[PDB]
Formats: sequence, C-alpha cells, structure tokens
Amino acid sequence: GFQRGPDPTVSFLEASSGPYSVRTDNVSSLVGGFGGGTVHYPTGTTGTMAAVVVIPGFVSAESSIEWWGPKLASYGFVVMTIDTNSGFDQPPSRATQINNALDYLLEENDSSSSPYSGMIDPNRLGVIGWSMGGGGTLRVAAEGRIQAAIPLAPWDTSSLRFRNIETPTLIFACESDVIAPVGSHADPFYEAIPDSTDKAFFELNNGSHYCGNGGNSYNNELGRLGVSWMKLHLDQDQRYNQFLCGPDHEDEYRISEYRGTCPYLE
Ligand SMILES: [Ca+2]
Ligand SMILES: [Ca+2]
Repeated sequence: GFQRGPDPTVSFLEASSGPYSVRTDNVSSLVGGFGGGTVHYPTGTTGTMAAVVVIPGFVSAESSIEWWGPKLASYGFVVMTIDTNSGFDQPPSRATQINNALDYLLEENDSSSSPYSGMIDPNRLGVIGWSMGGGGTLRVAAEGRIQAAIPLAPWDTSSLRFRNIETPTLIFACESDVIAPVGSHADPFYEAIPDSTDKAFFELNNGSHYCGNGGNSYNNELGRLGVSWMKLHLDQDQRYNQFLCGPDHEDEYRISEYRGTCPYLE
C-alpha cells in the first residue's frame, strides 16, 4: 500500500507542478522551535501520506529551498519548508532544528483542528536539507528517526558520523561548488555510507552551491529524481524505481557523475 496517483512518466515528473493543488499553512517562528516556515499540503487527496521537512543551512543565503514545497507536495506529500535566518547555524544545531520541525508536524497531525489533521502517516518521514542543513540531514539520518534523506550540497566537519547510515539517502552534489567542495564534503559523505544502504550520488554538471535548491537550471533533475526518491522510499512505490535504477544517468548533460547501490528495496 501507500501508492498514490497515476503511473508516472518523465513528463509527469518534470512538469512545473504535480497534479494536486497545494494549500499552505504559515508557521510563525514563535511556535515550533525551528525558525518558522510553511506547511504545503495537497488538496483532493484521501488517506495518509508521508511528511517531509525541507531545511536551508546557508547563513546569509541569497535564496532558499522553497521550490521543493509546492513541487513535492503536489505529488502527494505534506512538505514543510523552513525559513532562513532562524538563529540556527552549524550542522549539529541543524539536526536539532530538523527534529523540532518533525515534532511540530507530528504535533499538528495529532491535533483535531489542524488544516492537515490526520493527513500524515508518522511512520513515513523524509528530510531534504541544504548546505549545513544537509550535514544536519545526514546526522538525523544517522540518528535513525527518518525514512528517506536528500542532502543538497551538504556541508559538515566529518564523515565518520555517517558510516552507519541505513536511511535511504540521495545526495545531490554540485560540481562547481566552492562553499562545500564536492571532494571534501558530498563525495566523502556519500562514500562513508555503507554499500548495503540504498543510496545514490547525483553530481549536477557545473552546479554552484545553490544547484540543489530548485527553481533553477536543474528543475528536471531535482524533480525527476527527487520526487522519485521520496515516492520509492517513503511510499514504497515501485513504479518510481524506473527513474532511479536503470537509466544511464551520467549520459545526461546535467549529470556530471552518478553513483548508487541499485537495486533498492531488496
Ligand atoms: Ca562540468
Ligand atoms: Ca542494493
């Protein structure tokens, strides 16, 4: 079970939005302990669905990760994007921020009066995180609480904390990144994760540190692979395996390197 929506296609995944109209709930920084944000939830749906937190992690970023909110929610997820300039900073504080954001969603889910009351299945939680938020994502993945992880241009001080990650993890690396150079961050972080774990490494060709944030030159890749990652691992929706295990990913112009442990869900 957990499957939702029609048989997927590339065009279905690369469209500017998914099928479901999306409504929003603004969360003040006064509540939650995670810096405020916006809950994106689909309309017209039935049943429960997975929840995803999307967290930034670049102090004085020029832009953020908001694209993921409406994009992912429109394929059947409750997706909260966290605001920037929250007082959190380094990867350990960002793990706390993620945990507080997840608590908040579950708390509102358990409320009878939330606009998305009862929409979330608490057993199916994912996190997408950028920069030091990506280091925080990998740290929460290592804590064992989540069911899928997408670090975006992750930054952290060490890879040793990630040597036991069992959470399905897709790292988007940005080839030309000078903030979190791939060779010192996304690459060794990916290689630290055991080869028994369902994982993938997608380096985006010529990408700056912002390349994974979406609403940019990489929409096709981030949507096609990122939505598929969450459908496959949070919904156990085998219909999305085709986009992740099978294609010659590096043949794509936008993808300068691919690594992975296909097949998944063995
Ligand atoms: Ca290049
Ligand atoms: Ca495998």
